[PDB]
Amino acid sequence: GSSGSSGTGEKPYKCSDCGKAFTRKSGLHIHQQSHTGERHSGPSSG
Ligand SMILES: [Zn+2]
Repeated sequence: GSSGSSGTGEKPYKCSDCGKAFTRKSGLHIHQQSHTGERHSGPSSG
């Protein structure tokens, strides 16, 4: 079967956007908040 028990590292979470492995579920969540990018329909540039 496929359960893991292979990856030595301790990053149970990986950003499926860029490719960054995080050890803490949060370390990633907070990182993702940045990916969302700052945009606002209009002349607003970031
Ligand atoms: Zn990312």
